Amino acid sequence: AAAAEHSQRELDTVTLEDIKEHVKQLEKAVSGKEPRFVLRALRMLTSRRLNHYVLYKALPEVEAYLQLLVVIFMMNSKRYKEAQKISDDLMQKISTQNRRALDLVAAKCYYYHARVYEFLDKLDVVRSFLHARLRTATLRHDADGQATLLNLLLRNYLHYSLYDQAEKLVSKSVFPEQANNNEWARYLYYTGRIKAIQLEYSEARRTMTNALRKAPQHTAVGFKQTVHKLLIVVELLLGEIPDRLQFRQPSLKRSLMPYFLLTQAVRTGNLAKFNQVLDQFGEKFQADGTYTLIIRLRHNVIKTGVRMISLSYSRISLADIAQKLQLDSPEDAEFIVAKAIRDGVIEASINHEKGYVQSKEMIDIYSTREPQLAFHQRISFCLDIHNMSVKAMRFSYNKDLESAEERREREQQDLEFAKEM
Amino acid sequence: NPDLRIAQLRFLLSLPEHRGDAAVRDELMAAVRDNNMAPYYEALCKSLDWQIDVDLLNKMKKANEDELKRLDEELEDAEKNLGESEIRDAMMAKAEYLCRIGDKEGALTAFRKTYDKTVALGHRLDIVFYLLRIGLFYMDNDLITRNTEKAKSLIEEGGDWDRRNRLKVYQGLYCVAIRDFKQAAELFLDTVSTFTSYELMDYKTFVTYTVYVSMIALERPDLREKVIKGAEILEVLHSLPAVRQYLFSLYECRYSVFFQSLAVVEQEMKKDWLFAPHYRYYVREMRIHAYSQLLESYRSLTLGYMAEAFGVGVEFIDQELSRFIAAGRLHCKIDKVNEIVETNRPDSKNWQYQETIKKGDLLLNRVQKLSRVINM
Amino acid sequence: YLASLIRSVVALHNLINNKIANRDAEKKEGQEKEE
Amino acid sequence: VIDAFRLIQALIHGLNRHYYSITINYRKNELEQKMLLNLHKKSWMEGLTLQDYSEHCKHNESVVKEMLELAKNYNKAVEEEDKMTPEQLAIKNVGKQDPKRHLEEHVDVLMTSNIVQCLAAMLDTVVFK
Amino acid sequence: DKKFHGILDQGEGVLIIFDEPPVDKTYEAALETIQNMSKVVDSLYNKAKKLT
Amino acid sequence: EKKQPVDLGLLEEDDEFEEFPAEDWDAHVWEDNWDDDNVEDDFSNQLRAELEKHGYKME
Amino acid sequence: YLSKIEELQLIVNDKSQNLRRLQAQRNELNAKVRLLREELQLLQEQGSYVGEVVRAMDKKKVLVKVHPEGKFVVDVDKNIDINDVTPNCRVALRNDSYTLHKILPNKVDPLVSLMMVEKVPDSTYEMIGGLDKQIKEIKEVIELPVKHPEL
Amino acid sequence: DLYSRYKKLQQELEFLEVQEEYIKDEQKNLKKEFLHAQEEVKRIQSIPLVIGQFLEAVDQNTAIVGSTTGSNYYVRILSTIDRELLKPNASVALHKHSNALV
Amino acid sequence: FDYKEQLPESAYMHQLLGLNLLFLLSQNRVAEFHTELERLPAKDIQTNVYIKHPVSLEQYLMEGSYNKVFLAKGNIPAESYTFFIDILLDTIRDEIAGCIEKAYEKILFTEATRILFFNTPKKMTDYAKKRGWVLGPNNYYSFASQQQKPEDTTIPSTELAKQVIEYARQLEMIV
Repeated sequence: AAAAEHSQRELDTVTLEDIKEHVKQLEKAVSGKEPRFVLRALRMLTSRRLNHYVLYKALPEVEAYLQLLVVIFMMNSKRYKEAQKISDDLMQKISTQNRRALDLVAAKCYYYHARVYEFLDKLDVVRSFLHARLRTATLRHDADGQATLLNLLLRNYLHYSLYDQAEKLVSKSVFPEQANNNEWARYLYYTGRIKAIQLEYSEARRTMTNALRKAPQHTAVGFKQTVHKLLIVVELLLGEIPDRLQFRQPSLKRSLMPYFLLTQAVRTGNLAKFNQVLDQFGEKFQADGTYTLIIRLRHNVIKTGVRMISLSYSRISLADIAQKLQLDSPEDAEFIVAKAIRDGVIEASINHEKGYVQSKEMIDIYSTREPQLAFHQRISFCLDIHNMSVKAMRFSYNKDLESAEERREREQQDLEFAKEM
Repeated sequence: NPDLRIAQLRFLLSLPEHRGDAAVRDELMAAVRDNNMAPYYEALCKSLDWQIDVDLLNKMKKANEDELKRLDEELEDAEKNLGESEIRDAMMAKAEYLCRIGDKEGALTAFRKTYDKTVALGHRLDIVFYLLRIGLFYMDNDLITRNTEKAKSLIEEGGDWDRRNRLKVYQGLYCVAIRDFKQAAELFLDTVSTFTSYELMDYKTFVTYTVYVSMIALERPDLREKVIKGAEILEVLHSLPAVRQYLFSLYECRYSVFFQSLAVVEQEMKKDWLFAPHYRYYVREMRIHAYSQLLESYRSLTLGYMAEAFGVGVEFIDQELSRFIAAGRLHCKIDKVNEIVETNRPDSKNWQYQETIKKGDLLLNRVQKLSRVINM
Repeated sequence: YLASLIRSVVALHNLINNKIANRDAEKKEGQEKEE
Repeated sequence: VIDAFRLIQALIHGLNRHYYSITINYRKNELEQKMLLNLHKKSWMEGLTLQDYSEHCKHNESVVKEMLELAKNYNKAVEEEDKMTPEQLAIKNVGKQDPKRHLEEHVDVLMTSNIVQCLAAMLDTVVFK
Repeated sequence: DKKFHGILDQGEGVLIIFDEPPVDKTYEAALETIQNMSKVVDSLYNKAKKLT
Repeated sequence: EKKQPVDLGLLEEDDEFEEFPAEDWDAHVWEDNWDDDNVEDDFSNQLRAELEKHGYKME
Repeated sequence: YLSKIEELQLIVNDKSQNLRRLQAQRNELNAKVRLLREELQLLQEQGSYVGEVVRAMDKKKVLVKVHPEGKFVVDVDKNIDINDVTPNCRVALRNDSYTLHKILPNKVDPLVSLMMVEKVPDSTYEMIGGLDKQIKEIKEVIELPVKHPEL
Repeated sequence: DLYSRYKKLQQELEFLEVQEEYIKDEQKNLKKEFLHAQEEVKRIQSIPLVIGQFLEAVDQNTAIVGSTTGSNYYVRILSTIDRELLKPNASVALHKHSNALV
Repeated sequence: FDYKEQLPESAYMHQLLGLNLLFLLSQNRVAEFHTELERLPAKDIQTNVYIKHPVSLEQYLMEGSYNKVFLAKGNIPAESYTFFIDILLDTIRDEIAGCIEKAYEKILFTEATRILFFNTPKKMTDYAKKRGWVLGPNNYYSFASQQQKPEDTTIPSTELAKQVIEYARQLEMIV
């Protein structure tokens, strides 16, 4: 039956990149499993040890792989007891595995190892290992396993509350090439995130945008749903409203409602509505950590309030602004607006004794400097997109040789004939 | 046909409710009976959520089985006595019958295979017209864009200007079915000269649409030129008493009233389908225009002048302009301290710049997106 | 902003064509590897 | 083309029969060449010269416009040829003018011509003061 | 009616006239080009999904 | 590759709302977007434009 | 390990073997181009004579009337049959060799040419109202007679 | 084994260097030449040729033209022939004995 | 923060943490501060009970000030961070000052007292002298206004050219 594929997957045991292909179908090789089918590996094979292991649960280059099949078997079987214990025995063996090809195989392994895990002994005792061989493999120069492991420990720091440790972690990190775009986006995701929590937004949008690009599609939804959640947040904090065509894309539109209820709060610049909404959806926003990002917006909302009150009025008595923004005192106002001015938002001045804001003009109509930068930046993008496509596109290249000898001879003959004539 | 009206009334029943349980619903059902329809009855019941009389459904399906049986049989007799141009016709009655039975896929396939025949033009073209017709009926989109391209070719080759006009009526109505009113302007506005395609709706309805969209997306001197001075409208625009009253109110600087008729017609759009939720886009815009048109002759004017004109309170008026100013959709700016409003003219560049960048970004996002795909 | 841009489109289109040649190529080669 | 030779296509006249070919080379000097280099050089006051702007604008407005009509051409060729081969291709493109070499070639002028003009100004403003 | 491009100031009883002539053609053709391209991209991708 | 993606998705979450969304999983898009916002304003305005002016009639 | 793993660090350098890999092709491609324009002297080799095949025969040699001159019975190219060669079709004749260089595509047909010269409106039914009974009769006398002569 | 292999590889590292740096050379000297072969062939055009009207093109780099002398041949078209401009019957520049389309 | 229930209790926590955050504000280290927020991310954390003092204290100066100053008065339910108060207080005023310098050139002295939260009239010109503000009989000038200069002449052609050059490299190097 289906175990043939497991044997066919073993036909990928020849050498090198076969494993890659071997893994691909093996991704879906876990569709069918039986405990008796487990005995298949018992018949497939050290051998005695393997058999013993199989019994407990319920060539080497494929030994690690069949251990993968054991993990997959257990984890997917819900049973954590044997699954958990097995990992400790399987993870160790495969880990210390004095093989280079095995590192690639173990990544799928580590990907599960952390996963099922719960706490300290897993966050802490299991983390010390991931960093250990992380260094080992780092010297072993296996790109894939490295990147994966790095991602796992990052995800650990963020299951924890420690952004700094992960940040300075990045500071000493160099990431490698040859990757899997999914892992690549896992990285860019975590990166963008911690990069954001530290307040620096404008570089977070970058890494998360890449997390959108480099991510695959098929059905990899929840990652997109989640990220976007962070995407919308960053776009919002940075002060740039996202377009509706965002809150309505796919099945995720049912989870983005909170953020779709934030922008309606933010764009309007009405604080009370905002706050009320935060109370409304708070619990919903806590299931991820986007919350404490969102609670920062109280600044941005008010910025918006001020900027709108400015564009729509040439001069306003402080009284009225304080009424539109619901705030307690005028004295509060001119602190807020005095602040807005310094930030290059309003371009006004304030008449204090009469207490009304009076507002700057668009003499800055055709700045010319603005559009230029935007234009310049764009051009570099088109170029790169044209350079990368010329360096990649540039790769059935063979079977070359015009001219000829047979024909040449014929030509010569013809010439000779002509001469004779 | 299939008669659109079924669909329009269906949408009517959907409405914000409104229930009712009035003319509409029983109008529909009444045209289920005489139409022995089915694919609705489950489709509609599952949508509206109000099924009953499992017997009626069975009767309708039965008679349907009878006639589909019959047409199938007729076709069988042709296969032995073809009758090329004939066979295709019995098919046209087949898929057509799927239209009376309002089943999409079926008439679809039926028609298609009839194209492999068809051969002529009215069959290979007009049949397509009906195929898309279904599109209009279901509230689809692409299903049409791909067929209006087909007919487009069939007309570009030869044909005449009689089919091209219906065609522009369909394309136009479609354009209205989206936010694309500009394209519908010229299309529909030019559809007044000829309109044999009563298939969809009557003439005065159409009239109200072409006048609506015209008022919306035409310039002031070309409004006066192509609509206010519409030989085909004067006789019709006298037949009505709503849109026209608004159209005139604008053109002639009689604002304050313009508003009332505007609200009226708005309350008449949410009822239609071609607009559905566009009733919110239309009025928004029709607010701006007037505000725009009112200022254009002033470098400064006082609120109370405006509010007085339109006949609303200041505070509400200010509150309205505040919507349009920050978006640079209106070249005003306000001074509330003195209750005054001055107008800052815009620069051509400022317009395109904002538009160019927006467009460029849309193309960039699409370029990159699919870039990565083809890259991997 | 137009020249550079549209030009990039032209490279992109060309890249697409290349991927077409490769895809078709491996299909026929791997085909032949049968016999 | 040059030929030097002495007695005893061309074989019709007995290249080798009545006469025979020789070989040729050229005595040179590092200067000679140096004169010749300036052959396809420019002028002096050149490099700082800024062609009539207004007139230039027409190239970008007129050039871009001409391209616009092409933009659709490229669209129609991709949506069409999208479903064909190269032999069928020769029938299409030996006939008419594919808009591919037009957009790429057309962009060439706008690119460099604009960059030179943009660059020239950048220097005249700062330099000449 | 867009005849002469100016504006009335009723405060001072004045009439201003302007000399408009900025609606630039270049930028217009550039925007139009973006439209034709935005159609070509879609059609280009319509072949990619098929070749990929 | 798809499997890898799926795995990544799984790691990032599960999820609660995401699962529900998936279960729910249509429609179109029309052309362009922004900004929707609230509704029932225009007539509301007129309802008030009356009332306003009616209040101003009351004025 | 010390020097052991060392070999790996440099062993992976094989990456440079591929890029150059991209080079060769990338480089070999030019060589064809630069060399391709060298055989341009080929254009000088000679010319090609289109011809009008009268018909083929036995003994192996196509019977042909070229163009200005007249009929020649001449051998074919080895790359074509005698059988794949029909009557009324263009084919590259080796100019001086007066053997088939290759067989050009299409011939143009004569009956089609006659029909073109006549130019008799290509009319589809759906455009003649008031001509059914006839049509029926016509169908009876033509369409039916052909569709199913078995009737 | 290393002192024979780990050391015998350094050569290799240079092989890619010996060739990696030279490889660019062929790319570079080819491009300059690329302009030569294109220009050098200019002679093909000459000056005293025999105008012909274009007829049909069998396919890529070929076609049948008419000779003003009454000949009508399958001839070869120079890579330069800015094709696009090849309606259905052009007055055409013909090489004489190479007899091909200039 | 270590796994335990009897280990993390001491209310010296609740006061101490808040004290720490407030320290971070006092030193104007915002990075460290928000990093700490992400750390503490105490899920089962109602509103912020005591901890709203430093948080809220931060959010409001993300903008307004009057609300913040109010927080300064509300720490006296608190500890020696009063000293920090006297830090933060000054740390705010310069801001307003540094704000109002560019805001508008003209203030009546009583209004400066209104802004900077003085309970004294003389503390004003104390501060303004310390700020070097020329004062005219209760009415201060902050001139110059602005030097809307740099009409582009150094990075307009010297940068773009290289840009151009680059761009053209971007065009050239593209090979």
